[PDB]
Amino acid sequence: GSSGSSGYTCFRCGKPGHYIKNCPTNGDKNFESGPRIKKSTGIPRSFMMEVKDPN
Ligand SMILES: [Zn+2]
Repeated sequence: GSSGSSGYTCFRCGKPGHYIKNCPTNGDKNFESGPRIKKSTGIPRSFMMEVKDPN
């Protein structure tokens, strides 16, 4: 879980607006997973990298 961009997000399905306790998927057998089917393209860190070098 990340802390900053957004206060918090449903740790159940991974969708904002509601909490794991108020998550809809709860009352469902077949639901989607995470944000999308795609997890990553092929990079370690694109933005997560905040490292800076003056030289
Ligand atoms: Zn949810």
